[PDB]
Amino acid sequence: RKPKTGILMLNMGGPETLGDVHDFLLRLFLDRDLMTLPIQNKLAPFIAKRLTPKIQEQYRRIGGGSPIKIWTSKQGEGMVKLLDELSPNTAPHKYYIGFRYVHPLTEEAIEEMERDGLERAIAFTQYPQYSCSTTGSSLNAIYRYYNQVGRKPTMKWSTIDRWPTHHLLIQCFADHILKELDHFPLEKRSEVVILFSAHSLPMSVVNRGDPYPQEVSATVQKVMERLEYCNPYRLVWQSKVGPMPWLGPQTDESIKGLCERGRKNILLVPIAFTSDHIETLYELDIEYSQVLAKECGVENIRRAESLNGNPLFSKALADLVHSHIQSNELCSKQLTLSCPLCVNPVCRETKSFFTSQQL
Amino acid sequence: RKPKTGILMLNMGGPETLGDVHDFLLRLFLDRDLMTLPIQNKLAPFIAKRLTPKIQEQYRRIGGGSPIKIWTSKQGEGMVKLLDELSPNTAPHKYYIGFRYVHPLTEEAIEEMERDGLERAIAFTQYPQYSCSTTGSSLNAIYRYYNQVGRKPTMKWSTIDRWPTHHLLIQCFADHILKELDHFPLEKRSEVVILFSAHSLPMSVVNRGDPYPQEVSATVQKVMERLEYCNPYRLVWQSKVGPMPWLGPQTDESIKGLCERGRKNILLVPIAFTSDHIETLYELDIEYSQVLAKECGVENIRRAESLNGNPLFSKALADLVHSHIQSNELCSKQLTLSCPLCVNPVCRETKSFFTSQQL
Ligand SMILES: C[C@H](CCC(=O)O)[C@H]1CC[C@H]2[C@@H]3[C@H](O)C[C@@H]4C[C@H](O)CC[C@]4(C)[C@H]3C[C@H](O)[C@]12C
Ligand SMILES: C[C@H](CCC(=O)O)[C@H]1CC[C@H]2[C@@H]3[C@H](O)C[C@@H]4C[C@H](O)CC[C@]4(C)[C@H]3C[C@H](O)[C@]12C
Ligand SMILES: C[C@H](CCC(=O)O)[C@H]1CC[C@H]2[C@@H]3[C@H](O)C[C@@H]4C[C@H](O)CC[C@]4(C)[C@H]3C[C@H](O)[C@]12C
Ligand SMILES: C[C@H](CCC(=O)O)[C@H]1CC[C@H]2[C@@H]3[C@H](O)C[C@@H]4C[C@H](O)CC[C@]4(C)[C@H]3C[C@H](O)[C@]12C
Ligand SMILES: C[C@H](CCC(=O)O)[C@H]1CC[C@H]2[C@@H]3[C@H](O)C[C@@H]4C[C@H](O)CC[C@]4(C)[C@H]3C[C@H](O)[C@]12C
Ligand SMILES: C[C@H](CCC(=O)O)[C@H]1CC[C@H]2[C@@H]3[C@H](O)C[C@@H]4C[C@H](O)CC[C@]4(C)[C@H]3C[C@H](O)[C@]12C
Ligand SMILES: C[C@H](CCC(=O)O)[C@H]1CC[C@H]2[C@@H]3[C@H](O)C[C@@H]4C[C@H](O)CC[C@]4(C)[C@H]3C[C@H](O)[C@]12C
Ligand SMILES: C[C@H](CCC(=O)O)[C@H]1CC[C@H]2[C@@H]3[C@H](O)C[C@@H]4C[C@H](O)CC[C@]4(C)[C@H]3C[C@H](O)[C@]12C
Ligand SMILES: O=C(O)c1ccccc1O
Ligand code: FES
Ligand code: FES
Repeated sequence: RKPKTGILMLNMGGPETLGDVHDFLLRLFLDRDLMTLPIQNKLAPFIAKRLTPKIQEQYRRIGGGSPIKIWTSKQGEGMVKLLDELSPNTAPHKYYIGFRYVHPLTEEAIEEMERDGLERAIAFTQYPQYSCSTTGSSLNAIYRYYNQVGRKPTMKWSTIDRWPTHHLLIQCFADHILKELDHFPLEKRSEVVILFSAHSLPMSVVNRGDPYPQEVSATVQKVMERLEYCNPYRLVWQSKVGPMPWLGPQTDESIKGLCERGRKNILLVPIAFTSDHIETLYELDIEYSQVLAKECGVENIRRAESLNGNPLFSKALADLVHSHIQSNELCSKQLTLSCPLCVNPVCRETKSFFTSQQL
Repeated sequence: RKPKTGILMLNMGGPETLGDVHDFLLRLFLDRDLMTLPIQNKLAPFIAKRLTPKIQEQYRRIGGGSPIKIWTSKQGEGMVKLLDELSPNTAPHKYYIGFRYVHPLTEEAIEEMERDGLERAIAFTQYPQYSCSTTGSSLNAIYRYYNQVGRKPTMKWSTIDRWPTHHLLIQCFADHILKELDHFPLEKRSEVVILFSAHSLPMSVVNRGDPYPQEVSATVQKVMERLEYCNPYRLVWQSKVGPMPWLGPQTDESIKGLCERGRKNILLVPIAFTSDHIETLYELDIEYSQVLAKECGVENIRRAESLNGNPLFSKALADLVHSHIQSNELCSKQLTLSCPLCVNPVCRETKSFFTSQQL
């Protein structure tokens, strides 16, 4: 049977092999939704070239590439299997991967959805908490694709643009946390401090009104409420680079600070993504857990397993799509409000692209 | 009958009259938990004298003083009336006001609780979301009182140190929001943007691990869930002073930014306060809503009424205390963890003061 409903799973992506690092960086430095640079068309290739060896080495240290596409594919397959059974009125469903900066690109996926002759298309961000830099850029890329090719869409579009507190997402995190807690020595379990760690943002982005940290905070509170506040926690922020001010405290400084203050049993939780990648496999596991924490005299540090192939997570995704379809929503109410200090004219046009869709 | 259980309601306080401004400022600038100054014992009275006229002027513009004591008293009376019926085994209950920087001072309230020969004493912060600079300083003040007086307490202490998502608090906020939405022109209701506004913090405090912004965000998400995301929103931050970096976006810049971008119907919600203060009556209502908003060409701007005398809020307070009593809790799990980058030796001692209390 011909596919009727397409689910476009949006994520930034990561280089599958060390060879893919350069083009990954190049596409990213060319993204003007993500960042504006002087003489950008010339600086982008240069910075990409400059950072490539260092970034290649990081991927080498985790096994030679990003597992994002594998996890995204498995999650997508599980989601589709479920949707075909619980939403027959919209079946057959098909998932499409649209990575922002690596193949398959958002544009390539849209091309394939069109050729497949879908009746309905759903832009399903794989970031549960909205940031204009991630989800925003991915949604902008969809509007721009149609603008650039000078044609209207042939499919009815809509977006699931955020889902920071979906009860099944919450259950998966809480589940993974309890599992990791079971892996601490029993005598230390109650003493464990939970560090929720989300990718930081530079303060220039926070200060223009980015909804990300408030939504991340909502996810954290929902998870802790489900865990009945069994352990104390803090939300901290990782991956800052460069000399500018970013939102803190930093995950690395917090780990060190905790240890210096006698809290030497720490559970790291990657609360802002749904599968592994460099930020967990290299930064958290190698840099912070193996190296930093050893230097600080930690007793036990562990990290909750990423959601990855958890079947309940596939159920979360299917439920999200199912409710979205049944409610006839075009986008969240939140998408109808741009940042109070937004300075990117495409944000408004992208917002309108979704809110104005024919039903 | 002699009071059995005392509920110490902790808040910063504000000057009751213009004459109270100087000593208010003086006590504040002397609080080393709040801030460290060079030659502090000399600079504190000077800065107090220096700011006094300007601050007096602000209070004059709202009617000549802070209403915090009036509202705290009414809330406390309502709370106690309920508590005597909810929990007769701990009755008679009595409330005490412990303001940090004005009479009646935290220390004066403790002296009175001690004289009243209470069996049970509860440090009940009136800030729903914990900040080390507010609730932290108030709890520190209690520990310091006993330490400075050289005597152990004759009462069994515990604390309700935060309550950012208490279901009745959330209902009060949602109710006041709906009531305010009803006051906009019907044709503009759906177009209204909600700006949740909380007091900002300097980034130096955020970056040391202050739990405040994450808890404020939790309160915001709970309120919006209850409202069924009826309007789009942003959490923004007010009251920054001085040249240093603070958490943004600023409420004032956000109001102007919304107006320049065509969102001219705005509902302000003071989400981190439970009664009126200079921050609502002067900063939001006069500076932003009367002056700034008119300059920006706003169509409609309103502020949700503070919780103040809502009898449902009194019910929230009673329910909190009642649940605290029933659970035999000494403090939240969160209090057992100080900031990862805390540099105040007293924080740990105060934490221990509460966690170690005889039951
Ligand atoms: C903070 C920023 C997004 C915020 C923004 O729009 O300004 C994020 C999103 C993708 C990130 C980049 C990508 O993860 C790729 C690179 C990863 C390296 O480990 C650091 C630099 C690196 C180039 C990252 C810098 C920065 O953290 C980026 C750009
Ligand atoms: C000033 C500009 C950022 C301005 C903006 O974002 O619009 C920054 C961002 C990236 C910077 C460049 C990149 O870091 C790459 C180069 C790094 C070298 O150390 C300096 C030149 C170099 C070419 C930088 C020049 C300048 O500091 C840049 C271009
Ligand atoms: C570290 C990296 C490359 C620097 C180099 O080694 O030459 C530089 C190049 C572009 C920079 C980014 C861009 O200038 C865009 C962002 C600008 C914000 O002010 C800080 C974060 C921000 C995301 C920058 C972080 C970091 O300094 C980047 C990613
Ligand atoms: C009781 C002891 C010394 C107090 C004293 O000298 O009077 C104090 C000093 C440091 C404290 C420890 C550190 O603060 C680190 C931990 C903090 C946790 O909240 C309790 C256990 C924890 C391990 C603390 C237990 C206990 O209160 C300690 C060990
Ligand atoms: C350096 C210090 C802040 C650092 C700290 O918190 O210790 C700041 C905070 C308050 C400042 C003081 C107050 O603003 C009052 C005075 C203001 C005058 O403009 C300068 C001297 C003056 C006396 C200031 C000196 C200095 O800039 C102070 C003392
Ligand atoms: C942000 C800060 C607490 C955080 C901290 O400094 O660590 C808050 C708590 C009480 C605030 C102060 C009090 O509200 C009293 C003053 C009110 C005036 O409108 C501004 C200065 C003023 C002196 C405030 C400055 C600042 O916002 C303070 C000091
Ligand atoms: C504005 C006020 C008085 C300035 C003056 O009249 O001289 C000054 C004096 C002390 C200052 C505060 C203290 O220095 C403590 C805090 C220091 C942080 O770096 C900024 C906020 C911080 C809370 C300061 C805000 C503001 O600049 C204050 C409150
Ligand atoms: C349709 C019109 C411009 C048409 C265009 O040139 O393509 C756009 C431009 C500015 C838009 C308005 C502004 O963006 C402000 C409002 C934004 C809200 O999300 C919708 C209503 C709202 C009032 C918008 C309605 C409509 O989409 C407007 C009026
Ligand atoms: O946690 C933060 O530091 C923060 C900052 C802005 C908005 C919401 C937040 O939780
Ligand atoms: S930057 Fe947030 S909507 Fe444009
Ligand atoms: S500053 Fe937060 S516990 Fe000390």
